Amino acid sequence: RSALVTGITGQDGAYLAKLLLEKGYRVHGLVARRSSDTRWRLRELGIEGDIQYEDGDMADACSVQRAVIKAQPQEVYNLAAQSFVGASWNQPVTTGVVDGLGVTHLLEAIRQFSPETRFYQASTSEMFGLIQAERQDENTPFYPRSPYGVAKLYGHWITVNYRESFGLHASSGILFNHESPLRGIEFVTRKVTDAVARIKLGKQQELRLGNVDAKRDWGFAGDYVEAMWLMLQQDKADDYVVATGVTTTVRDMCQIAFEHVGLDYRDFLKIDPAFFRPAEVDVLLGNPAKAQRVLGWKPRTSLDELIRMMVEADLRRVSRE
Ligand SMILES: NC(=O)C1=CN([C@@H]2O[C@H](COP(=O)(O)OP(=O)(O)OC[C@@H]3O[C@@H](n4cnc5c(N)ncnc54)[C@H](OP(=O)(O)O)[C@@H]3O)[C@@H](O)[C@H]2O)C=CC1
Ligand SMILES: Nc1nc2c(ncn2[C@@H]2O[C@H](COP(=O)(O)OP(=O)(O)O)[C@@H](O)[C@H]2O)c(=O)[nH]1
Repeated sequence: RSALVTGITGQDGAYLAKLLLEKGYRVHGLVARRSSDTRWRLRELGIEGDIQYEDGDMADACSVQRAVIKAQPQEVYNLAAQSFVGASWNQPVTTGVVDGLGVTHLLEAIRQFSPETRFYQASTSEMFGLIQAERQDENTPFYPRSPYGVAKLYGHWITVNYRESFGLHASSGILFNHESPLRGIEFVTRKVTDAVARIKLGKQQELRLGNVDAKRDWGFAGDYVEAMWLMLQQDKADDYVVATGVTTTVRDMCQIAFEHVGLDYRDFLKIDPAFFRPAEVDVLLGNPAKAQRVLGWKPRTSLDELIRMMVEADLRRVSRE
């Protein structure tokens, strides 16, 4: 029972790897070459030594092919990506190559070497961007609002196309924002909790955010990776929206974070235009009805609980510096 997880050093890769290991999977994690060790998330989950690392890059089709061949995975989870919207306008090509073509690279590796391996594409609610429905489900028309959303949209559709064109068991998980103590510092939730922690510990004096009016459906990565796995356990591949069904403004989330340490965010929050987006996704609100009905998946961790554990995690990290 082998699984190839790209983006294994990322937030989801860590939680998914952990989940896969508990299920007896030999977990192969595709790791891009970095100048320094980037496996802290895997160590945080205590599974860094339980993964068979595959040296490769999503932009290098050959290395992706090689990793698939070496892993002989029954399941492939494509979590590798330039996953930050905030960087997609600066590097729209790498975003498209990695998040879009990278999917094709994996699908091709699968199609040409082991068409039976099940594939999971890490699609995103960002694809709904300018939401065409108050609550977005699998049938809500997509409307990407960033090179990231567009690249992912490509990733989503190419996955669907390979499923439909070759009968590949390829599924696109349209996951809405999910955070955790492993959430990248680039994302608003981790940025906030990290700031709250440093502010609380007197190592920081302010928190600079952009659009605090943006509404996000935030879930726990730990819960979401379960949906990914469940998706690949289905006999027939399909796409599913995975979300909490609850959307919150960055402001309130920010308030939740500071309040958790007895602070008033208003005392440190500073709106900085440098963090505004060229084309904003004002609100995301997912409808995971299909996932609950078919996968039996449902979110367990609420935003409050999520922010709490993140703040706690960052308080521990900051206090250890
Ligand atoms: N988290 C969310 O809220 C949402 C995320 N997603 C998507 O699901 C996936 C997992 O998200 P999450 O864990 O937060 O993402 P992260 O950004 O935390 O981690 C995934 C990344 O993939 C690796 N990666 C990036 N570029 C390449 C490359 N060219 N070749 C190989 N590996 C690469 C990164 O390594 P390195 O760090 O060294 O670059 C890192 O592991 C991503 O595809 C993301 O876009 C979908 C919906 C929502
Ligand atoms: N990353 C980030 N987002 C911010 C910031 N200030 C406000 N936001 C907004 O909060 C939302 C969530 O951003 P992010 O966590 O990056 O996830 P996204 O949903 O993938 O864009 C968006 O609408 C951002 O524009 C900030 O400093 N950083």
